[PDB]
Amino acid sequence: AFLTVERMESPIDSADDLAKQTKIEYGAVEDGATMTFFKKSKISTYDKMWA
Amino acid sequence: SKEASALGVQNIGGIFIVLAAGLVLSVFVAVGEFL
Repeated sequence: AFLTVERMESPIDSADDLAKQTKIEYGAVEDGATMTFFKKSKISTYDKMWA
Repeated sequence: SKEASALGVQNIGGIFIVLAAGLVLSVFVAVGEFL
């Protein structure tokens, strides 16, 4: 179980892998052209990022 | 996503009871073996 927990998460966590996971915290300037493209322009993983 | 919990006493507690029951049954049947 420990090994599956540590391996199901993506160690390289490239782009879309960050959307599904929630353990790692992430963010940027609030509405500083970062999530302005994410509130609109619905893209699946980008929509998860906006959410 | 938080599941890194070991097999603690809550996870496994009845093993002590079953081993104690086995021990007491073993001695209770061994004392009658001599008779």
